[PDB]
Amino acid sequence: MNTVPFTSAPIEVTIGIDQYSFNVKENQPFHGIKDIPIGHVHVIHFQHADNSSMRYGYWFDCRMGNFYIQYDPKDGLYKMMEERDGAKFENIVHNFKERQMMVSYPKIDEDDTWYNLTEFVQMDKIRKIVRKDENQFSYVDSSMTTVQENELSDPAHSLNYTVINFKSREAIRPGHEMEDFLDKSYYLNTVMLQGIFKNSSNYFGELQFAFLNAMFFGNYGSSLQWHAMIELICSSATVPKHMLDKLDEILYYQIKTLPEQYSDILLNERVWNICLYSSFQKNSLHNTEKIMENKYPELL
Amino acid sequence: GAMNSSNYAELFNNDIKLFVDDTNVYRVTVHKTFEGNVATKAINGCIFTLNPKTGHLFLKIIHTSVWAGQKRLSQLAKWKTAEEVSALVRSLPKEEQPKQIIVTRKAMLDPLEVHMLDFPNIAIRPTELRLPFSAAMSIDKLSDVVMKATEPQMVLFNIYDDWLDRISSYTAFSRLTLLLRALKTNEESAKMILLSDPTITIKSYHLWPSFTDEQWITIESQMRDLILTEYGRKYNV
Ligand SMILES: CCC(CC)NC(=O)Nc1cccnc1
Repeated sequence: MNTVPFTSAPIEVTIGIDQYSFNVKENQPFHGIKDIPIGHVHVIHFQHADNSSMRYGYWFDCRMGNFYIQYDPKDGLYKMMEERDGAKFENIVHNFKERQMMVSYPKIDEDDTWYNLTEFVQMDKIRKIVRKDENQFSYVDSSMTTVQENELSDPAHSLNYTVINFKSREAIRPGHEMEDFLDKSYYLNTVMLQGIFKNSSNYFGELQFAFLNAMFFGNYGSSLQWHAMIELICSSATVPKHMLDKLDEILYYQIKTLPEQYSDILLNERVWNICLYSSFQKNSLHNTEKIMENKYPELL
Repeated sequence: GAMNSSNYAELFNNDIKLFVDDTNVYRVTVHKTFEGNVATKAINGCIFTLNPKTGHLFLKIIHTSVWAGQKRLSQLAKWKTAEEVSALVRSLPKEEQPKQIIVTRKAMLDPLEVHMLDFPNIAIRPTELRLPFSAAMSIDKLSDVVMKATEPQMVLFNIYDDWLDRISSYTAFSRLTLLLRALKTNEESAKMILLSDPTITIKSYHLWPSFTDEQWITIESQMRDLILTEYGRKYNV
């Protein structure tokens, strides 16, 4: 089990850790989060009490370093940092634990929710989407635009998701215009899976990461990416059986986790109705279709 | 974006543009089978591609053989239209290629956009105008060349005959759409109007009769009357 200590909490803030959260008070004696499960990526995220504008946060993997949070009064935010002095770090953490100055990552044992939302997500791929190589962790916030959004402005602060565009020369083979536009299997399997992602695990990891950035930061471009990657599969007549089975599970847990009150802004009516009811895979997503129909039948 | 009443004069500026109408590409007769089921028999069709400034009409004739063994013909027809129009644009010298293509039906937007990805700078636009180009097959000479074709073929016409010698392209387009609107509303009446006088003939190289300016005003009045009439006959007014 791993730990992310906090130097202090000088400003009132709601702190997220994965799918959990809690409001902390100005200068309330908070020194971090312990018992964080090893083996998964994690995200620690923030919404200040005084400006619920700009949710922001850090993706990290505790296996890659000792990380802590420290508020910066000049830049006005909680910053993640790496402590390279391992002895200094273990000493700080042990003192904070002894003084029970840390909340506990509250994983219920029956619960595979986080695993299921991050099954294919890997820090090395996050770090390619979010470019900042001097750190082992990755900052994301509400306002960051994607490379594709920038095409349609600061490149250092962009989300470099893989660009998907159904009306593009990459998507459409000369001479198969109608075939490739109505059945996107070529673009899914040859262009994206074999050509760019190499395997479906990397594709599912980017899709899962885009969902989580849409849900935790309200990042609009990430929501667009999540739906495009769903729609590309649902609009392909030829998809490996194992990918459809896994997609159904992936989407099931995403819909299960989504705040009921945000379904109006994080779910695209057109894509979901197309995917569940008109697409080639309309009959292939049984778990996802059942939870959608029972939880958000208005959208459909 | 879309072409409508507010930006109508753009049709007659000096940026090359084409209308594309696909309503006569896939044409059928519906009939009963020996067993008393219903079946369709395709007949020859045509893409109606028109430069509204010059009158140049690129009639791409769609022979029934192109449907043999194909499924979902109404959907294929839109893509075949987009395939033929993109072939026409490639066929034309760079300085003759259009800077915009206006499709008369919104279901042609995605087929055409996808076929024209090689031409990112040609704008593909819909329109809110309800244009009457479906009535092109009421022009006898166009219907004849379509129905006599035994293979695919593109025939070139000027749909304005020599009118531009005497009138502007705005006035020429207005006359054309009035004639075609009339032919669409009541073909028999409209054709009676156009041909009732045997002394006014259609030149061999023309589509419409050789009316004097004065005679066109009479004709145009008669076509307005017809359209108004039918509108009452239809709605009882
Ligand atoms: C016969 C099939 C080919 C490929 C679509 N069509 C074609 O060349 N069509 C065309 C050519 C030139 C001018 N206008 C239209």
